[PDB]
Amino acid sequence: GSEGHRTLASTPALWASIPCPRSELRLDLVLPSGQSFRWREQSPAHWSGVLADQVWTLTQTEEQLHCTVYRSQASRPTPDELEAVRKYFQLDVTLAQLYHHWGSVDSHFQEVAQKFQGVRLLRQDPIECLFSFICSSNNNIARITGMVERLCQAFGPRLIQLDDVTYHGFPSLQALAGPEVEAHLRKLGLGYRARYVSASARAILEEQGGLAWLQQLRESSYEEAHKALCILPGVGTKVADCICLMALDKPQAVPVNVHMWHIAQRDYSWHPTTSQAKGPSPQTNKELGNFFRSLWGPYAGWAQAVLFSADLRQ
DNA sequence: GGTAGACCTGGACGC
DNA sequence: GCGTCCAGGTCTACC
Ligand SMILES: [Ca+2]
Repeated sequence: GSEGHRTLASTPALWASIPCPRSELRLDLVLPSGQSFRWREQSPAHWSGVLADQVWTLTQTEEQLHCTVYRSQASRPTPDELEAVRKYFQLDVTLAQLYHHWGSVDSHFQEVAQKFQGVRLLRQDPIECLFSFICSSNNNIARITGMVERLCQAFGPRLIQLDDVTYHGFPSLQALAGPEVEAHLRKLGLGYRARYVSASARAILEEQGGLAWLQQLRESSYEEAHKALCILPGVGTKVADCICLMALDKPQAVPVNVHMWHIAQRDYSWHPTTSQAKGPSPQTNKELGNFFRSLWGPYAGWAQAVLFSADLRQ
């Protein structure tokens, strides 16, 4: 009863709600779609993970987003804790307004948006987001979710244990940068990315200013940021893009990869024009990103999230 | 300045 | 049941 993961039904007094219609958010369409790989649907409709150094369980009803946090006596979340949630989901941004705009300038989006409401963007933590997507290159969401889990168990701060699951906070830069980490990561199966993680942790700390440098980009231009990030080992244009979009507040950043090419080609009959190649190339990718930008606007990145999400559901 | 592979890993085809 | 193909790409020789 008081043990294991909570459920709205079983521990009523331990939950608190945030006004939020499904139309403005769909947990099942956001949390497992590859923005963040730290959420797991332990119970049906209930998602658990680490949000702001604490473990939470989220679930929703037609017009409410019910929350519950595990920290010392169990109690409903506090208004300030609850704000951590609203901030993480950027609830101030009205998906309805965005969806409307995109829908009016793109008949196709209109078409797709009907069956996929509530796809918004999470505003993630720089570090967690940087190393997660570093693990994402040339890989699939299932493996990624796995690696990121082991990485946190191995180098993350132990939070709490629910049932047979022990939650860890995301590793710090110091930890990731530690002696012999690459070896360890390699045993955890991070593949050739083991080195990217280690190399980047050190690069950030031992030659870029450390955590502050990174957090500084959140105020720099998408241009600056994307530029700055590519410096890092394992970080290219696409990865630098996912990070700008989901952690650095650059909503026009449009991650381009095979997924987007399939979307572009199949639903827009898109082709590179001012580019040499016919297929994916650094020059063609940039073009595609620009295409989607001029199509959707300042929040092109968010619109991208909507389709990319629906492309995983194909 | 732009290309063509090589690449950890492991579930998904297809022979 | 065994070799391709592919997944939230990046990095590196090479013409
Ligand atoms: Ca590939």
